[PDB]
Amino acid sequence: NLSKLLTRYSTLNTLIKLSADPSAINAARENLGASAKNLIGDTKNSPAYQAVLLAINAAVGFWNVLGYATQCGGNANGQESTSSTTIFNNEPGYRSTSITCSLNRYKPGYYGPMSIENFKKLNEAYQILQTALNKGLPALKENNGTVSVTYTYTCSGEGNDNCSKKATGVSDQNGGTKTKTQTIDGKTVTTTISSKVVDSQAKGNTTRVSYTEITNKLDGVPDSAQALLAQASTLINTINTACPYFSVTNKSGGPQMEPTRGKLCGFTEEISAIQKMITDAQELVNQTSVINEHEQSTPVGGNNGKPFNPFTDASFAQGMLANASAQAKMLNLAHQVGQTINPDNLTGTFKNFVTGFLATCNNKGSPPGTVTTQTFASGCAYVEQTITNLNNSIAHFGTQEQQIQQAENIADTLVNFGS
Amino acid sequence: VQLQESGGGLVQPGGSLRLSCAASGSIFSGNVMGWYRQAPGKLREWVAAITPQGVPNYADSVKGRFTISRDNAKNMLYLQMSSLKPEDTALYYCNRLPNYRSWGQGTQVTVSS
Ligand SMILES: CC(=O)N[C@H]1[C@H](O[C@H]2[C@@H](O)[C@@H](CO)O[C@@H](O[C@H]3[C@H](O)[C@@H](O)[C@H](O)O[C@@H]3CO)[C@@H]2O)O[C@H](CO)[C@@H](O[C@@H]2O[C@@H](C)[C@@H](O)[C@@H](O)[C@@H]2O)[C@@H]1O[C@@H]1O[C@H](CO)[C@H](O)[C@H](O)[C@H]1O[C@@H]1O[C@@H](C)[C@@H](O)[C@@H](O)[C@@H]1O
Repeated sequence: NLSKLLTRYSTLNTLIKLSADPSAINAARENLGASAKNLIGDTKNSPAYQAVLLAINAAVGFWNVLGYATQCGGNANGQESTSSTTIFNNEPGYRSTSITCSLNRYKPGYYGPMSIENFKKLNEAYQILQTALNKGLPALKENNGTVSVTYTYTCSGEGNDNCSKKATGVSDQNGGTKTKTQTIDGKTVTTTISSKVVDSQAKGNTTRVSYTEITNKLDGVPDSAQALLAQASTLINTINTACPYFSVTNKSGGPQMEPTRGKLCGFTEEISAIQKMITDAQELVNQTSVINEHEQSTPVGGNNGKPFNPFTDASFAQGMLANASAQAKMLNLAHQVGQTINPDNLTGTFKNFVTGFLATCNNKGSPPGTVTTQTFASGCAYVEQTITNLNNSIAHFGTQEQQIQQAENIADTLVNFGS
Repeated sequence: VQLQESGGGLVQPGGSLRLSCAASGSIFSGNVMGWYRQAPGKLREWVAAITPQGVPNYADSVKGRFTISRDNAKNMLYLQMSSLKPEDTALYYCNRLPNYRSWGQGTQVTVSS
């Protein structure tokens, strides 16, 4: 019986009153429009935005911590090299803004050097992520933003084919160029590759040897969140699949890295966590289309100027419920990203990794995406600050969370009544 | 996965009250925590929140009168209420933000002359 229910469960009586009232429903749909704009149109005050940013920064941070310690080498087909040095610019190396892949004879692979093929894949994603982070990420609703990315590497050494026509696509190795396009998203990204040779004796060549320099210029690169998450995924999965050998230089006093030698996929907790965050932010960003597809801004009421009938006049309810559920799902995943990495709830070696390295910077606050000679062995990706801002944004989403729960309950009541 | 509010009672307008919430570690540790209330004939309303680092914020209806705080050593959450009004009469509840989907029993506060 129903009266006997609406004693003990008193707020349910209120919910039914609200569901029969077209002005309460319209009020709830208005709220939903406003909470959507906070989630997908804002940056600082959007828990969703902060959680995406956090997931990207953790991937970039992971590499800023460990990249300098990571063997790479060989030639272009993942083959061992007898004498190849391949240097990638704007990368967080030991006391340097480059990373050098100069490990010879050893075959590239698991618990060995990272091949240059994988390194190029890694590097490109890193250069993009750092360029976007530097410009600042757009709010979630924007996906026609693009960014322009430029990066260089060099090849020296007898027999080193990592900058050859075959590796590169470039007509002629001295002075030549090549332009290719592809489609990240349903977007056209234009890539311009150019190659220059600098002889050993050439004037102004400090390094006493001769080398090929490759410049890649990418235009129209998507900076949307779906697109940047796909980059961080590539970054973290390249590392985890190639699983290369690393060994760290340990500082006196300092914070202490264990293990000191090993393989990079051996940080299983750290990599699982980051993969999880990326996955959870990808699902979070997916809720954006659900929200857009179910706009809540047309007012509702009884047709033929006759009282509203929640049993027949409520076919909008399915849509309202999908929208509210999406907004709620976004907020829960945002929170969940935060909890995956937050050191308050971490333990043992993983906690040290995060508090002593990943949530740290040794640059000397320099803006996001900058690589200096002191970036190595620290995250330099604003991880502590991003955690704090996520929590702040969630604290300031108190009211909206309650309004979303209410709209969802109203719609869910109406979906029930129509059956 | 437990939330136990306490401290409520019947008071007079102008009065004050200190609400308490023992929360389990799961819920509490490293999470934003907050207070909610649910008044006669209305749905549950957000009231205050506080980050792990102790930064508090408030609904406009209680700003300047209620103070939220947290004790990280003991997973406790407090709400000091001042200058109570009849309009503050409600069941008060703590939870994390975003909400854990099972609520505690809540603690009744009645402000009345
Ligand atoms: C291995 C290499 O890089 N060879 C170069 C060669 O460099 C040597 C010369 O500059 C000589 C001086 O005459 O110096 C050598 O280093 C000296 C140094 O000067 C001394 O001071 C030091 O003490 O001792 C060392 C020697 O031990 C340099 O290694 O220069 C030529 C001319 O610039 C260059 O060839 C030109 O560029 C290439 C791409 C091609 O278009 C040629 O036609 C040009 O002549 C040599 O590069 C190789 O050229 C080969 C010629 O058959 C092949 O084409 C080969 O693929 C090239 O190697 C590639 O390109 C290089 C620039 C570099 O990136 C290599 O890593 C890469 O494998």
